[PDB]
Amino acid sequence: MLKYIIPTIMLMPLTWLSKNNMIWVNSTAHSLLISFTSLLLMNQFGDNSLNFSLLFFSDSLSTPLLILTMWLLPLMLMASQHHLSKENLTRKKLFITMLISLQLFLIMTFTAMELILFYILFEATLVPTLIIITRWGNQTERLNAGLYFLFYTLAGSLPLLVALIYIQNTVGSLNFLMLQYWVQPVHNSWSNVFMWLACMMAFMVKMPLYGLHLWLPKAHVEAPIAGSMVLAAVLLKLGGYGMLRITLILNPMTDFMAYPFIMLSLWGMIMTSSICLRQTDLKSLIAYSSVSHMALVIVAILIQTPWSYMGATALMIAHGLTSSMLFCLANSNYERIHSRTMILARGLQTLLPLMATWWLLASLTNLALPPTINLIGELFVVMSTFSWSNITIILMGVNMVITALYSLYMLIMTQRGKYTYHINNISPSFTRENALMSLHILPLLLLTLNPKIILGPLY
Amino acid sequence: APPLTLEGIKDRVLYVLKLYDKIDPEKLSVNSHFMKDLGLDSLDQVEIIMAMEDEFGFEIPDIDAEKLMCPQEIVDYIADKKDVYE
Amino acid sequence: RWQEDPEPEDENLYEKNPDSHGYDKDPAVDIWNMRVVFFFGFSIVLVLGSTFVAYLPDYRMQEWARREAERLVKYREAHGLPIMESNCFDPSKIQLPE
Amino acid sequence: AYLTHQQKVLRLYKRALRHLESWCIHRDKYRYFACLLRARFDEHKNEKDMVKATQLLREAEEEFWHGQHPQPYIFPESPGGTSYERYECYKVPEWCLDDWHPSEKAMYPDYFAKREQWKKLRRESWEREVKQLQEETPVGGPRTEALPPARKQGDLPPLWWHIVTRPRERPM
Amino acid sequence: VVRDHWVHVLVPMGFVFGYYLDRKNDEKLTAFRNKSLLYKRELKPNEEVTWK
Amino acid sequence: DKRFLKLLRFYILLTGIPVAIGITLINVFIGEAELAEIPEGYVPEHWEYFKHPISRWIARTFF
Amino acid sequence: DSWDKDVYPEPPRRTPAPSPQTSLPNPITYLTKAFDLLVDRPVTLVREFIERQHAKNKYYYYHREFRRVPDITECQEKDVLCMFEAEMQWRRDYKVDQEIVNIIQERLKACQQREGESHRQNCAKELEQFTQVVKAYQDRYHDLGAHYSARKCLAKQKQRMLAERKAAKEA
Ligand SMILES: CCCCCCCCCCCCO[C@@H]1O[C@H](CO)[C@@H](O[C@H]2O[C@H](CO)[C@@H](O)[C@H](O)[C@H]2O)[C@H](O)[C@H]1O
Ligand SMILES: CCCCCCCCCCCCO[C@@H]1O[C@H](CO)[C@@H](O[C@H]2O[C@H](CO)[C@@H](O)[C@H](O)[C@H]2O)[C@H](O)[C@H]1O
Ligand SMILES: CCCCCCCCCCCCO[C@@H]1O[C@H](CO)[C@@H](O[C@H]2O[C@H](CO)[C@@H](O)[C@H](O)[C@H]2O)[C@H](O)[C@H]1O
Repeated sequence: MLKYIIPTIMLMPLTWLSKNNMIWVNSTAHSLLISFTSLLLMNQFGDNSLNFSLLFFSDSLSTPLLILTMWLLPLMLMASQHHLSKENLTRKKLFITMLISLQLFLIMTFTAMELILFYILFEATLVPTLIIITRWGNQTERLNAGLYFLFYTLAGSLPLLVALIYIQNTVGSLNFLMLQYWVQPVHNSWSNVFMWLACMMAFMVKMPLYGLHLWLPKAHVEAPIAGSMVLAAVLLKLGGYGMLRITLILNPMTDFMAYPFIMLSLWGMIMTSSICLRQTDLKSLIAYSSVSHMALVIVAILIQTPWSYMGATALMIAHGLTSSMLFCLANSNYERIHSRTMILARGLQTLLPLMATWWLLASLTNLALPPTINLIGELFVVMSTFSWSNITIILMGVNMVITALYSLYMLIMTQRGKYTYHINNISPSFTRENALMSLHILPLLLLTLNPKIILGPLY
Repeated sequence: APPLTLEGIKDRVLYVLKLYDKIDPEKLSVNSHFMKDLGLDSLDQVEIIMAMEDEFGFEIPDIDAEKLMCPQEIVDYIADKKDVYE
Repeated sequence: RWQEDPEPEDENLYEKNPDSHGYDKDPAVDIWNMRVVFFFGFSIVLVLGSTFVAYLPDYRMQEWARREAERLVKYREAHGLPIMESNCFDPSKIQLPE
Repeated sequence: AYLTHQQKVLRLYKRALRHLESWCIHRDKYRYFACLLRARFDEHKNEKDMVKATQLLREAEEEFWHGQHPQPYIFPESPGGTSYERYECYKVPEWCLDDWHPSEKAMYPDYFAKREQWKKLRRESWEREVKQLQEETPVGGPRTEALPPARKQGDLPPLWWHIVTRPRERPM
Repeated sequence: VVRDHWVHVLVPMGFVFGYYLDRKNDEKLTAFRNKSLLYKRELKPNEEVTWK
Repeated sequence: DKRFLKLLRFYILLTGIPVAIGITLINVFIGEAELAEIPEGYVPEHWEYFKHPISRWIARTFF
Repeated sequence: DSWDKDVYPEPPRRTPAPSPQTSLPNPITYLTKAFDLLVDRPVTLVREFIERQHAKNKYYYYHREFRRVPDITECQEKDVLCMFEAEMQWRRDYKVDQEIVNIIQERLKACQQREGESHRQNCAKELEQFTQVVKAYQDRYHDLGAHYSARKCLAKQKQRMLAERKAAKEA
């Protein structure tokens, strides 16, 4: 992985040694070049994962997440450089450094072969993320949002640290390849019930699981746009990726420990979808949309079927691009009217016709219009949960209906109707804003032509 | 639809009033007040507005309608709503 | 209260630069920023990356598995053997308990 | 209700005729029944007792509710009509033209030359319009939404821009 | 080398350097080169190692 | 809006057309490999197990 | 031809010879002649040109041969080096068996379309073959879960072998 780790680090010298007026051009261009080379990770085999060294390996699960992560860095740079224009030069370079360091921790997190190396990097992403939210957020509440984000995560992570170290003691290793062959079954006992909880609660909080999700709408509403992009696109998927790996050693206890969390997700997804119908804040609506989508991922990981794992892998990638696009779309409105109130600026399709096309495409992927990968992921999950229990189609069906209602409600309220009279600073969409939107939707729609590369190890 | 003109609107407003049996077509003029000059009441004025709505195919709200008290006022109201400027 | 700077007005990048791409206030930097995003983003990553992905060699050996299965079905049907046996492992190599 | 008694009766008369028209459809039949309906209003036209007159209004409204057409006729461009707000998607505020690219403005040199005079006329008049509203408004703010006319020559009626320059009812 | 374009070699060199280091790691993991049951064979007349 | 879509098309086609032409010339004049039996005593290189020349090039050059 | 007729069998074709009972000209006959003249001939020549260039650059690719290694039954407990090879072999066979079921499914679906309204009786062999192979595939691989392995497959077989033994004991 050094062909990706090292050039990612070299982005830091590049940013700091760039001319004062070229920090965005240089960092954006060279982070796109790194994104290009990440496609070499798709040298995947039918039987064996791609194991580079004792430290790093890349299978079909981590490969698409790595490519999503490295694609997101250039997009985040494009999305931030407007609202950071008045920033002090050094504080602009420190902002970019926080994003580069986040990418560094992320690509190492997704390829760590040892679970305790995964834990440290998994935890290391907190610091740059927290600093972005609290230093470069705009509102007073960004400070409270930082604390909720920090302490929700740590409340779960610290038990996970104890469980992993206990697992290394008893099994002798935490290398994920070794665990595949040395895994022993988990037999019922209160001791194992809490080993199971410690291994899964840290990841449940990151997804987040319904009930434990309150940190997420706070963080999104306060984060800067680049922070919201990485939060929704990648950092949520650290929970999913971690769960997909650790469940290997939790069998067969996962048979009955899953029930309380499937119930929370199946019911929680209807509850958070319905919350979206009455949200007044556009960013908060998108945040609650992520909770509903990630509920499906939690259910799919817990029912442990080949179809559900394929569906979860596609959902994580599809959600990553769609939710990131939606936050970017809402941000472009915010940079004009400087409010997140959804009902404030209406009828924008009249004033920004092409940006209204992006709003349409983003909404269609969010409601999972076939054959988007949003629909492929969501459909595969629904097929597998139906076999788990037929009655789940009722809850899946209702969520699909409510998901369409709030997706098109967001489209209709902001883009259609009459424009707000007194709002007269809706300038024409910039090239930067249109290119940012297209760099989200075009790769998302292109992946429909070749969806096998985002279906994960069980394809 | 053929465009309207100020002269065209006036002609049809007067035309309708000349077919109302309670007005004297010779004594009618664009500036005739429906009560002070033509000696109609308000029940009659509601009917006149009702007939103007039927003539031009659009509704005048009662708040606006009760103020149109001579044919010229109706001609002005219609022209403003239809963006007639000549 | 205190001695504080008032909230500055909103700068419309189009006022000074009607051809602004929204990247930079400097028109020359603004053009270069647009060029690298479009060339490296669309012309390279999206166009070449899409072409690279389309021609990936037998991603996860799905084609070989189909060719191999054809070989096995041809052989087994000719020799009268079952297309597929219920037992994955040879039962002679297994020692059941009891 | 801020409507006087006279306004309520006149409003009820109009509304009753329109719902009567929906029932009758045919113009000759409507004319026959509109005259009988008018005769009923003329019957109590001179009722000088407000208490009885108000009582007559209550029963009249009660009768209208029972007899109203469930699907009355609506003028197409009237609220609730089949063409209400049909053209709002084409009405674009005039301030959108300040953002046009110069190459777009060069296509209409004469239109944008005139537009500048209006914008010039708007800046020059604004201060006097705010002043006129300051001098005519009693302490404690206005009590009605009525606005004054201009009192001098060269003055424009205060708050005129968004009435004068509003989009055409059939813009595109 | 220019005064405007020397910072543009950092990331490309980092990739080349990382690529080089990645291949050196494979030199430490040759304990089973040509020894696995699945792929063990005889060397060709000129070959010295099945992979490097 | 028009300017962005013209720029978007130009930069897609800037490489798209040469790639589409380059692919056509590859398919026509180089063509695909033919399936064959592994000759006795012959050990094919890892990239000789793929048909399309571009797939063969990708496996040889990067993988 | 292009594929193997044994793996993908097609019953021999039987086409009734035209028996026109009408004086009218048949529209399909002339459109067919136009299609051959206007479409088939130019398309055929363009292909023959391309087939000439390929013949001047003939090169080959091969189907990989995988030697057989000891399966998971022969591996010592927690011996990763032997487990790894048996595990990888089992994974390769799992993919191949998936494509075997796809081939048998493809035969079944081709028969259903080919036979038309008679498919119910004329695709009994294909249905029977499909039913048997799906039973074998289900026994090998069904209910193993997302984290399937050669070990879980073996444990499932042993459990099945035990049940068959006990019923046989009841006989
Ligand atoms: C979000 C929170 C989710 C909470 C989910 C709760 C799951 C509850 C699981 C209860 C079953 C625990 O597992 C159970 O534990 C006891 C440990 O004493 C084991 O039993 C053991 O202790 C009991 C004492 O109670 C003895 O009678 C028994 O002889 C001994 O073997 C059982 O063999 C095991 O079946
Ligand atoms: C394989 C790796 C490839 C890496 C590719 C990286 C692409 C980066 C593209 C940026 C190119 C910009 O190159 C640019 O050239 C001119 C002339 O030297 C420099 O100097 C220029 O500065 C300003 C721009 O603000 C100009 O108005 C002025 O005419 C000129 O002096 C710029 O400072 C430099 O930024
Ligand atoms: C325009 C889109 C570009 C996408 C990026 C792909 C760039 C590479 C495209 C061409 C790759 C080279 O294409 C190459 O053609 C030759 C044909 O001789 C093949 O080579 C084959 O034939 C040659 C004879 O010429 C012999 O050495 C031998 O039989 C065999 O190696 C290669 O297997 C193939 O890789």
